[PDB]
Amino acid sequence: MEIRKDPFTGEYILVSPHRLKRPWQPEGACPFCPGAPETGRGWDVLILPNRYPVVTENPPEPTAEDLYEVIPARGSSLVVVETPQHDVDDLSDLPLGQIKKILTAVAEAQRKAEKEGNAAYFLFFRNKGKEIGVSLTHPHSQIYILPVVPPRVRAELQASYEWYVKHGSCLHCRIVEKEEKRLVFQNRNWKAFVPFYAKWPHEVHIYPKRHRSLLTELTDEEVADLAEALKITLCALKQVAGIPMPYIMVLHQAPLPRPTQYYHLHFEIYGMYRPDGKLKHAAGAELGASLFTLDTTPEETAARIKAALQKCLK
Amino acid sequence: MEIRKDPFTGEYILVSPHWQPEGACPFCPGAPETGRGWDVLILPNRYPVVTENPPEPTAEDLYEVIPARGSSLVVVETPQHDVDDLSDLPLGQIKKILTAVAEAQRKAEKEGNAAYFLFFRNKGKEIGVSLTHPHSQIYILPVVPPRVRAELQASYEWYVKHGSCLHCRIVEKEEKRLVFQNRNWKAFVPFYAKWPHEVHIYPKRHRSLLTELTDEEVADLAEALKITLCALKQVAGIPMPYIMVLHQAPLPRPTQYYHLHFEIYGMYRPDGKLKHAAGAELGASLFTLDTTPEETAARIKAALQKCLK
Ligand SMILES: [Fe+3]
Ligand SMILES: [Fe+3]
Ligand SMILES: [Zn+2]
Ligand SMILES: [Zn+2]
Ligand SMILES: [Zn+2]
Ligand SMILES: [Zn+2]
Repeated sequence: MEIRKDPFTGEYILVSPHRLKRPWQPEGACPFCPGAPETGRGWDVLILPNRYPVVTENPPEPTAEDLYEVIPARGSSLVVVETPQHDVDDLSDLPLGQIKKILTAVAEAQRKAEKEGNAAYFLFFRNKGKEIGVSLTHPHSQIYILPVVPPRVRAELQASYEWYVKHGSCLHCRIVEKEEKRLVFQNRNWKAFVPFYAKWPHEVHIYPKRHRSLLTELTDEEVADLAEALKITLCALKQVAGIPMPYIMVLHQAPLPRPTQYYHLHFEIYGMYRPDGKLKHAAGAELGASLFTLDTTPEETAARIKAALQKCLK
Repeated sequence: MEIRKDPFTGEYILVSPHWQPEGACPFCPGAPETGRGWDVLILPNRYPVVTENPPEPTAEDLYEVIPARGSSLVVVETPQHDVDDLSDLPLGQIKKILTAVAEAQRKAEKEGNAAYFLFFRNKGKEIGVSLTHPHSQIYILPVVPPRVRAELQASYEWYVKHGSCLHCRIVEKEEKRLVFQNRNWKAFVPFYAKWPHEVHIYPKRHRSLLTELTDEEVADLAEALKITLCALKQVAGIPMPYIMVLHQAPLPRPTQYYHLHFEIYGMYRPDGKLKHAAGAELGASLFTLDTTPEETAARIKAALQKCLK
């Protein structure tokens, strides 16, 4: 177990071996349902340790090799169990107040991590869909509390700082305020749009209208309007294809625990069906060279998304 | 159509808006674009992501946009439709595939426009390869792919600091993770492997561009690819889908700090289920492994012994 580093890309690899279950080994009882000694009862939201953590509190001594940088796999890997119900398809299927509690519980986990003062980064994300390898069907999300900043966020951080120095302001605010044609949804505190620089077949970024760099700075009405943002956007993506779409959601926010004027937090949602509902796989172009292609303009895709989003209201 | 640029990550997006008989293969011999009496072809892609005469790029106020100017090609690797993998083909056939790609790169080098020549191959229905007929893709590009750009910086910077090629140094020290070598090439699982079955194939001589390769090096490349890809085909029980990409320098001047290599990402975990790049990977560029690169190198190397031939 250790965090290795790629000397050409700077990307980190969370090496944490665990034995892999054989095809004759049952999947076994849902690890996220209430009523087991692990899970307890009477809860709405359960944050618990991942069964196979990629970062741990007292990690083994890192494997070393002369030319390479290795960091101890230190921190927390957690599962946010989003509801006690097993057969709900999606986060978007849950009631607004249930979404609020999930968000509030995540915010609160971040506070704990902030206070504690070690963890460099709080990474919240969600994978959805059998077709992208989500075998555990019970709605859930993930938190990694990390000793390092995620390389992708680290790159966004540098480019953000360098525009703030040059022009005096945050580029994200400037981008959010200007954008309206590619708008998918907005309310008192959040804007959700297909970015100009979209890479995935149905992409939406969700920004707060006010400049927040950290989850923990959100006002209780911000957190509430966020639940509504997430619900309706996710609902739009669940309906646009004609069949529920697999998707990846990540929270991009500043490192722990001090705020920033140049970086502005956002949720990125990569919806992984093309317009015709066949799956889009990240292949040689994407994984091999970080080159993306789109068979359809982002502007046209915001339309389809916004049009399908109309059905969701109710 | 145009190439858009992500202002936060530096990444490029190739935006390009877009009846035939069932059982028709557009890469099969006797096709409208193919003809007959051929062993290998490099064709224009039917729905190219770059082209020679691209329309005016769609400009936006806060973003950089560049014309979608380049060549998108398919490499039909064989006339036979029914061959599963590049690695089922004989050494001589793989030699003509390599040679063809090299000649097309030389052409692109001489013509003097293209910034980058990107050769890659996707394999397997599970990762979206719906045209089963053995093929490879070339993108001749007006920019340097961002992952390759990054590798260049970091190799450049190391070179300046330590006065030698980091890649040449890395290749010398590979023993434990070695999977195969021959006269001109080494194949190993890198210490920094991020996919479940990753193998990089490097030339022993320092080379930066495919077109510098000698006839003997090409022949030995043919073999290294065959045996390595044979190893990954066998390692999990059934044929494994995979991605292969050639990381080489920009066109057309050789680099002392960068050293060409092929990366192969075999996408089954040891258990034989498909790994998908997800939120950690796409959303954060963090990668996880459930098995050490060392143990995986041993598993591949053990599977590879069956392939020596
Ligand atoms: Fe972002
Ligand atoms: Fe590389
Ligand atoms: Zn359950
Ligand atoms: Zn801002
Ligand atoms: Zn064919
Ligand atoms: Zn070298």
